Amino acid sequence: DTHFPICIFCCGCCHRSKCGMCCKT
Amino acid sequence: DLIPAPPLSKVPLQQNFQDNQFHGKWYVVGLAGNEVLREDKDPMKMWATIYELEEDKSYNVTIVMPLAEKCEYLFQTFVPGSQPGEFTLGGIKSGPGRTSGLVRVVSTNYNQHAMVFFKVVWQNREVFWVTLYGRTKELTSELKENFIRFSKSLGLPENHIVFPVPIDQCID
Ligand SMILES: [Cl-]
Repeated sequence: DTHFPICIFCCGCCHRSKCGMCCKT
Repeated sequence: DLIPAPPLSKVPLQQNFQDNQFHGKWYVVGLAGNEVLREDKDPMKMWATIYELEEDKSYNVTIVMPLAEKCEYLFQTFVPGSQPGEFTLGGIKSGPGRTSGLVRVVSTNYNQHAMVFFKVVWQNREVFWVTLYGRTKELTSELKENFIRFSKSLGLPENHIVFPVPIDQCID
């Protein structure tokens, strides 16, 4: 069924020193 | 190496917070975070956050960032949290396997500057940052030094404190 990815805006998280959308894997 | 999120007692809320005066566009004049470093090979460029106040007192938030080949626009919803000037992301509450966020307007005079604290629960750890917001792209040394001291009081060393480069593209 539909996949609903869980994403948030973060400075850091999936990418150090960058700000953008990070999606939980 | 990991810098823990500070206790919420160390992150004040602006007294008598006026949500209808905090709306509109703010420039990110300063940024500090436990996972943000100054990057001399690719120095952060100034970005902007636009707060639209809704009838239910949430903010619809637009983030404008300058990329090499385009303007990026990202969207969030800040829903009223546990105190005036505190918000959560998308109304999602703290929970033991769960992605969530917090926002706290720490200090502002509405027509010139603000400092805002952000935290998220990301892959079982807490990531936080503080923005120094300006209504213009420049603020006084005095306000920047206050941002530096506040950032340091949250355990952030100096190389985790960034002043994005003023630019015109995307953010005007
Ligand atoms: Cl996406």
